[PDB]
Amino acid sequence: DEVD
Amino acid sequence: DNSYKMDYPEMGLCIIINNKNFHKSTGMTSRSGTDVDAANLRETFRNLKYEVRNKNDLTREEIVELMRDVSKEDHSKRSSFVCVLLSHGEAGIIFGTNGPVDLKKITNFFRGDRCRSLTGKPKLFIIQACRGTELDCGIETHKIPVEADFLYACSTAPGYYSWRNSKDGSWFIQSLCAMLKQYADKLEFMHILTRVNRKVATEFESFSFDATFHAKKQIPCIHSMLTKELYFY
Repeated sequence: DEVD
Repeated sequence: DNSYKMDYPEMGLCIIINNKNFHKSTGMTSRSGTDVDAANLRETFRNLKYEVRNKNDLTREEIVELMRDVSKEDHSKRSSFVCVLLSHGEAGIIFGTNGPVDLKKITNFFRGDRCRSLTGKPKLFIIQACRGTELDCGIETHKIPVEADFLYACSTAPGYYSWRNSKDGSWFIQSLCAMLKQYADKLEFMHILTRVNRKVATEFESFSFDATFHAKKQIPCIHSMLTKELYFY
């Protein structure tokens, strides 16, 4: 999981 | 008269802008998993009979030029228009590979008075990008307006980060495609998007070794200025  | 006319010769264009790699000087991270989203979207909208055009790694200049050019096409024989933006973002902004683009600038090309062959037709902008840096910790259980007939299906709430899995794609896009595949032949688009809201809200939660970013949640936001119901059949 990564944020944009 | 309650539903948009969707039996023009063509459903319309689906423009997918997929920004994965950013210029080093911007300091923006590569968006692992975005290719999974772009492929899923291409197939999903192909099945809905959209003319899909995929574009990858566009600069801010190229984004503006592409949007301008598309808005100047003759859409008279097309029922609708779809644009999907996959990139980094913040409030009101989507990133080209080399810097920001104002969302308002992009969407303005398609205003009822500026793209006459789309006047009265639904213009859908689907956006996977951050809208800020908040994290949701969750809780345990004559004339028409020039701004009419736009819908913004945003991946996350205003002010919030949006989540993307490096293997599976983004929570929002994977959910959107799944719901379209299951329900596009049965449900009106607002109801499809409501099911997307539920899927994102209930089935995803972040996993991180960093406590700041762990166990976080997401709710997409539907921003509708549509004047009729939208059915893909």
